Amino acid sequence: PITGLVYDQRMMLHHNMWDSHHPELPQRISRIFSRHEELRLLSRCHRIPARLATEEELALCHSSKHISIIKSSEHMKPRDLNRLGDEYNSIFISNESYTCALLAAGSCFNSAQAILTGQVRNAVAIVRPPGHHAEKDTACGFCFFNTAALTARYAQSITRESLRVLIVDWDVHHGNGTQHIFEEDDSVLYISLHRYEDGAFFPNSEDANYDKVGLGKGRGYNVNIPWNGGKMGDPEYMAAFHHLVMPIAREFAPELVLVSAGFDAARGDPLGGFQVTPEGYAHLTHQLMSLAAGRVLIILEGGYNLTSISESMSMCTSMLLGDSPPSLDHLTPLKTSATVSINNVLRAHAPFWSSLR
Ligand SMILES: CCNNC(=O)c1ccc(CN(CC(=O)NCc2ccccc2)C(=O)c2ccc(N(C)C)cc2)cc1
Ligand SMILES: [K+]
Ligand SMILES: [K+]
Ligand SMILES: [Zn+2]
Repeated sequence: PITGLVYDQRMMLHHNMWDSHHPELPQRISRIFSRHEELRLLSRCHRIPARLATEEELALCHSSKHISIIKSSEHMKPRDLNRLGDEYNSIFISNESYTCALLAAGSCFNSAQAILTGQVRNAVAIVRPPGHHAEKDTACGFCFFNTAALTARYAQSITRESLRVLIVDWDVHHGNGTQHIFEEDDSVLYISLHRYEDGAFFPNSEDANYDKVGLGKGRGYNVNIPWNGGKMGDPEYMAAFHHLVMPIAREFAPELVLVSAGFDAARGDPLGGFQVTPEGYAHLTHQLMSLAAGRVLIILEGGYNLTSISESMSMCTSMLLGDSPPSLDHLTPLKTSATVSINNVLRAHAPFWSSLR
C-alpha cells in the first residue's frame, strides 16, 4: 500500500493581477505542501510528477470553443485578460492561468493512472486552479476546466468505458459543472454535500437541490445533499455519510473514488460558514477508503483559510497512508435542519437504491 502525492509549484503562477488579496491565492497549494513536509508526511508518499493535460484530453468534457478561448488567454495582455475574465461568473485570469489549469488536470491524470495500474493504492493532488464549477462550455467560480470530471473520463479511457467512478464532492459549494457533465450517465455516480440555503448560496441555482436525481439512464446517479439554515459540522457530515453516501456508494461499488476535496466547509474558512474539523475530514477519508479496494484520489478544490486547509488536507493524507482515524462522537445530535435535509435526500433516492429501502 503506497500513497501517491502530486504537487508542482508552477501552479502558483495563476494569480489575480487586480486583487492580490483574492481568496483563491497561489500560496494555498504551497502552504498545504509545506504542512505535509512539517508533519513528515511527504517523505512517506511516492511523488507522482505533474504534467500538462492535452487538448484532446480536455475534449473529454469540454467544448472546442471553450478550450480555444481559455487557450488564447496565454497570449493576452492585462486589459484583454480583464475583459475576458469579466465575461464569466467569478473568474480572474492571468497569462499563466491556462497552463496552470492544464497542470492541475494532468497531475490528476497521472495520479489516476498510478492508482489504476497498481503503482500506488491511493493518492492526493495538491492542485489549483480548482475545477468543479467549470461546465462543458464555460468557466465559472475560480474554475476553468473540470479537473475531477476530466479525471473520471481519463480513468475510463485507460481502463474501460464502463469503469464505475464515484465522485464525492465535499467542497462547501455545489459542483454544478460535475453534476451537469454526468447528469445522464450511470457510469459516474456524483454525490455532493453543499451549503444550499434554498438556492441563495453560490452558485445560486436550484440545480443543487435534492430533487435533481439525474436524467435518463442517469436517474439515481446524481445525489445532492443540500444544507439549509445551520452551521453544519462533523455530526451532520458523519450522519450524511452513514445514512446516504456510504449505503449508496457500497451498492454502486465503485472501482475508483475521486474526491472533489474542497476544504471550505472547514472550521475557520472565511467564506464557507461551516465547521468541519480536520478530524472530521479524516473520518470521511477513512470511510471512503473502504470503497473501491482503497483506490481513492483526493483532489483539492476550494478552501481559503491557509491553516485550515493545510491541517485538513494533511489529515486526509495521513488517513490514506494508513494512520488510525481519530475517534469522534457519533451520538452528538444533529442540528434540526440537517435531519430535514437528510430525510429529503432519502425520499428522493429510495426509489433508485435498494440499500435505502
Ligand atoms: C471552486 C471551489 N468552490 N467554489 C468556491 O469556493 C467559490 C466560488 C466562487 C466564489 C465567489 N463568491 C460567491 C458569491 O456568492 N459571489 C456573489 C456575491 C457575493 C457577495 C456580494 C455580492 C455578490 C464570493 O462570495 C466572493 C467573491 C470574492 C471574494 N473576495 C474577493 C474576498 C469573496 C467572496 C466564492 C467561492
Ligand atoms: K460539494
Ligand atoms: K451521474
Ligand atoms: Zn467551494
